[PDB]
Amino acid sequence: TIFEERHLKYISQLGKGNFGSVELCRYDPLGDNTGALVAVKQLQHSGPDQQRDFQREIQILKALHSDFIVKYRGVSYGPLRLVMEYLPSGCLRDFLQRHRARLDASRLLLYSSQICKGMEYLGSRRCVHRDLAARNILVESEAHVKIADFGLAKLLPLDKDYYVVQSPIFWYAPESLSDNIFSRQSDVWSFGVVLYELFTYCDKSCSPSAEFLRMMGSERDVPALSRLLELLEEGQRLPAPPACPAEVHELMKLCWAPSPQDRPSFSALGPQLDMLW
Ligand SMILES: C[C@@H](O)[C@@H](CO)Nc1c(C(N)=O)cnn2cc(-c3ccccc3)cc12
Repeated sequence: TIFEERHLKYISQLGKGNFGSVELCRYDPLGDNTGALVAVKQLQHSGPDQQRDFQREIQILKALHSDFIVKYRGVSYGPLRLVMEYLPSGCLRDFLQRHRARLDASRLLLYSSQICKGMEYLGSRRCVHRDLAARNILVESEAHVKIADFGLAKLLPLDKDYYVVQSPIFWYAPESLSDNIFSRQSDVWSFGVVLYELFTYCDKSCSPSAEFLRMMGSERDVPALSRLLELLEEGQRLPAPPACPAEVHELMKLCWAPSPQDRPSFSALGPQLDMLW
């Protein structure tokens, strides 16, 4: 739960993100390269707003205990970093592109169901993730995934079901694009895009970005966000991925209901994904 900084041996960057970075370190108290590998997060920017954002991420993660959520290990003490478990398989986005040929629909439905049970748990703790995407989901093993990257996560006050607040715009809900409103229902919208990513095996050529920019075309002077929003308000959606089982695509469309109230809950989605297998 307390890691001495002098015992955290740097290996490489996993990071690939703004404001903060995640490094692969070996917790090597014996100094012989035999200790367990850990994923260590730190904020590259200092100040009295980023440090508040960093303490909040620590507090949120420390209090989360689920098989489908990256495990908190502790914090570091030195002459402050967040210490979590390291998943050598890495993000689901890259895993799906490397192992495409052996991952069938039942396997993708198993990952979908696991992500869903993780989000149900997040909702129960009043946590809005705000950054649900395949790049933020980690592969624990062949048949097990976990939700990671809690850098944008916010706790919903007891008397509110939403929150009013830089990621690719193709994962946001219309209400987040228009009024910066975030809730468990906008995490459901994002989940719909995760199902799309999974059933495309995160192929870059039919990625939410490639497919939406292709559909948006090119507006005369209208900004791209406004364009995406006009496309979404019009009822236009990402097309069924190639060879996608029809029922999966119907589930995506429900996650993509225009109004937050009409979107299914994670609790409602779970049995539906389990039934499909
Ligand atoms: C989801 C992101 O927050 C990512 C950091 O980019 N986080 C990783 C973590 C973590 N605990 O956040 C753990 N293992 N973990 C393993 C990898 C990784 C990345 C590339 C290749 C292999 C492993 C990345 C992570």
